[PDB]
Amino acid sequence: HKLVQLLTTT
Amino acid sequence: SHKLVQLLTTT
Amino acid sequence: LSPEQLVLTLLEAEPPHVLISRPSAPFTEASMMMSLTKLADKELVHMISWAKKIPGFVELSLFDQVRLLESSWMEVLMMGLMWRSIDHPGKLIFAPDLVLDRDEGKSVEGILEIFDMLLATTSRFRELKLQHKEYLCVKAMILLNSSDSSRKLAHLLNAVTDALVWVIAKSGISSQQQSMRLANLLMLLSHVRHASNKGMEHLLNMKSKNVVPVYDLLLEMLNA
Amino acid sequence: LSPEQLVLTLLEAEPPHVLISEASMMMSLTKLADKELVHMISWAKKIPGFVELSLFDQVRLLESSWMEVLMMGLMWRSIDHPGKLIFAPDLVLDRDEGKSVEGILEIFDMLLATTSRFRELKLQHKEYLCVKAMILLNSSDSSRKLAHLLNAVTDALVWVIAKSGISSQQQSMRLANLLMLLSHVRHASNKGMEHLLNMKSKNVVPVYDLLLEMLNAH
Ligand SMILES: N#C[C@@H](Cc1ccc(O)cc1)c1ccc(O)cc1
Ligand SMILES: N#C[C@@H](Cc1ccc(O)cc1)c1ccc(O)cc1
Repeated sequence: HKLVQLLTTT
Repeated sequence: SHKLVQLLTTT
Repeated sequence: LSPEQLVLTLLEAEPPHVLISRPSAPFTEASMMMSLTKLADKELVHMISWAKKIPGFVELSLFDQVRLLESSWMEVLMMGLMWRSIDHPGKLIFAPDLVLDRDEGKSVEGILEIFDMLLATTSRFRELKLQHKEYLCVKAMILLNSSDSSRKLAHLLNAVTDALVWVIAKSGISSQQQSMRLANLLMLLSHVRHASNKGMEHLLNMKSKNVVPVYDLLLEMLNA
Repeated sequence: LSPEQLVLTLLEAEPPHVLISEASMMMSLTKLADKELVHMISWAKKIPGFVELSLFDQVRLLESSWMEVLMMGLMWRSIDHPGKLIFAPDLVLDRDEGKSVEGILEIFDMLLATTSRFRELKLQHKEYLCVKAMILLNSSDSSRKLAHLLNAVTDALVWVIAKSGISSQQQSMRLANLLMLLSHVRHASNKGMEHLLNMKSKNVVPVYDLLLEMLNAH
């Protein structure tokens, strides 16, 4: 979850 | 086990 | 796009050094584990930003981007550690104020073995006189080699490989010596990877033993 | 030795073809690995220089690298047989057969995919010879002899590629592509070792003494 956040919404 | 050493030291 | 431009992109994309302070008291198992895991968690945030600056990476499938980072992260951390350490023989330069000795490994059961492997592999890179622009390419190769998106990934790995070949060629050594140097560098990728495997095993065991703090990103990446 | 003459020595060192002669698949595989380990020791002793290493170093290299060496051999035997793992003439397995034991499909998929990468690179026999030796010698006075031997085998690989006549650029690219594929062979071997250690800890697969010795090092 956190990895996908940093990859896509940062 | 000591089959590796046996095979390393014989033919 | 040109090998020079790719190298300059990687140079610019280099993460800032993460600052962590040495504990006030001599290291305990808890304080050593806290220091190294806090550092790893902060460096993982920066690693994700770095990966997104590698030309092409963001055009892979999200699932491919995830798999590569999940596969490679401890290897990438360890390659960075070895590079930070190459100018300071005998030391592992985890951070500017986190400079550890083979012997400070004694604070955590089983971690001295990991420190010895990292110090030894660092010494191999030091003897090879690894250069900054070679390091940049090799660190990117670690990520991209860890695994339409599949074709794009092959293309990106070839581009970085071509860049390393170009870097070595700028050194002006003979064709045969350029090939030997490329092979000597890449044969260390399995030694860094070995250290990663042993580090990951150790950290998983520590998570079992209840010594790893609640750092969200790290735990996600550890669990896979 | 010239690189050509070193490669011929590795060609001469090659082990014989080995035949095995659910539970049955796992027994066949562990029986095969035990037989192949006997021939692997012979092979290593025919690598020029190896027997002049310390006995300690000879033992640690074989203990470290054996599953990687078995898997590199399997990939070579399988290269011209898409979809199949040619363990032996009488042990040809596919991923369907792998599904029959928990954890084996993953391994077979990894082996098949890495084989497929070698097939796409059109790996050559003499390239295989050099990389299999390199796997052994690069595994985790004697120290200097080992570094010399690994350098010699590396030089031979560079020479094999040089003999293909492809461009100098393309030679460097090919060298890198082959060497990068070996961390994939090593991953597969880590997964296989893990699986076999679990099988041994459960007493699910038979007691073959050399295999057990070589597993116990891990
Ligand atoms: N060595 C080491 C670290 C991992 C690490 C490596 C490089 C970095 O830049 C930051 C952290 C470690 C931590 C906990 C363990 O249980 C085992 C190993
Ligand atoms: N794959 C596979 C084999 C090992 C193997 C690899 C190559 C050979 O030439 C012979 C045997 C295996 C055996 C038991 C396990 O529990 C898991 C994997």
